[PDB]
Amino acid sequence: HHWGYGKHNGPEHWHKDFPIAKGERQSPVDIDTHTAKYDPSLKPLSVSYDQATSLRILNNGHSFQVEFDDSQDKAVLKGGPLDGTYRLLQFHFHWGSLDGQGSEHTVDKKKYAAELHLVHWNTKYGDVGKALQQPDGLAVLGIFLKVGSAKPGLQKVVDVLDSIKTKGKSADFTNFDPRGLLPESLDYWTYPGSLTTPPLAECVTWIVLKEPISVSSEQVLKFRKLNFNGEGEPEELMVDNWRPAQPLKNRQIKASFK
Ligand SMILES: CCCCNC(=O)c1cc(S(N)(=O)=O)c(Cl)cc1SC1CCCCC1
Ligand SMILES: [Zn+2]
Repeated sequence: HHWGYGKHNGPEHWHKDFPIAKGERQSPVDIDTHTAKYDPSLKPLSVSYDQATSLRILNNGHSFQVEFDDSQDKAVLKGGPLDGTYRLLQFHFHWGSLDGQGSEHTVDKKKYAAELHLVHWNTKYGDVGKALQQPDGLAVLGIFLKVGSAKPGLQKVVDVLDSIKTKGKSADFTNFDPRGLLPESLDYWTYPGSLTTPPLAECVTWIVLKEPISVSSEQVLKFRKLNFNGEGEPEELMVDNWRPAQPLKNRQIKASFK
């Protein structure tokens, strides 16, 4: 009876195995755009992904993830609200069964069809397992997806999903450029938060871009064809793999823009 996203094992149940689920800096949150404070001392985000080395794509049973070589500074996030250098580990998505849901963060209670998370770890901690134990260990760049025109840079990901349909399947996935998933603007909101999946560790500086990317209805349909189950098990479509907004508590969301 491991955690997941169903009625019997979904977000309302996670606190029993992961008590931090009810902690003081949980994610995601609703971004109330009128309450976020413009902070003129926030720096522009520096996304340096020119030397990114993608390695593999994996269906982990909760999402799918594209993994990168993070054994040297090849794909790094710096600047913005961060101190020092964060290496890209992997990206993955959360999505819904319908286009009016699927994002984890919300903006003035608006849900997007999906959310992309680019997960990075602070190099000062040496490895991601150590970074998970630190309040400034991770930084996640979150990007909303709306349905409209296709995102050309997402198509190589979509096209290989059939080969990783079920839990535990992986494929080689080299030469993928994550720059092709970014919107034009790097304007963002930021707040201190957590993983949105177990173990829900409170180690994340969230950087959520204000501009969504557009994907097509056919791209998100391919996400919804993936399975939570492993091969040869009863089919359970991987949809609605999102945690809903958690209490902001004693936190301020800061905007990089006016
Ligand atoms: C048990 C893993 C289930 C799937 N979760 C993730 O892949 C994941 C999601 C987020 S999120 N939705 O906040 O961006 C983040 Cl920040 C880190 C990780 S992978 C991380 C898990 C703990 C061990 C180190 C890698
Ligand atoms: Zn995520």
